[PDB]
Amino acid sequence: LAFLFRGLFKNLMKEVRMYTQKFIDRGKDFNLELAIKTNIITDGLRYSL
DNA sequence: TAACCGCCAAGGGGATTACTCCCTAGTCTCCAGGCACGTGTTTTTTTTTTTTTTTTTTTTTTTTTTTTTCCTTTTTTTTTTTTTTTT
Repeated sequence: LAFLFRGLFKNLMKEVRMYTQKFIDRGKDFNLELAIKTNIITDGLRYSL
């Protein structure tokens, strides 16, 4: 479960980086609650279990 | 201290004259090795076919039967409608 947490945390950081990179090039700010997709870790753990 | 010079003495052999003789210069005449020409048979090069190991590819993995579980996409870009602001 630690290894799955590593993989899902890396995927979550990649998605957060993608979101803030596509919302940083226009000069505007971003929302931290809208930045994190909460379904990724829960969906991955549910599928792998 | 003996080179050098002067003086004297002795002898040895190269120069000279003559006689001889014998070996080569010259001239035919026969014939045979020396040389010009042709070429070879080994030597190197090139192909040719095989050999031998390595590497890669491909195919395979006893049969029958009965229950669940999860999934049978998903984000990402483009479009299209809606709403708000301005003159």
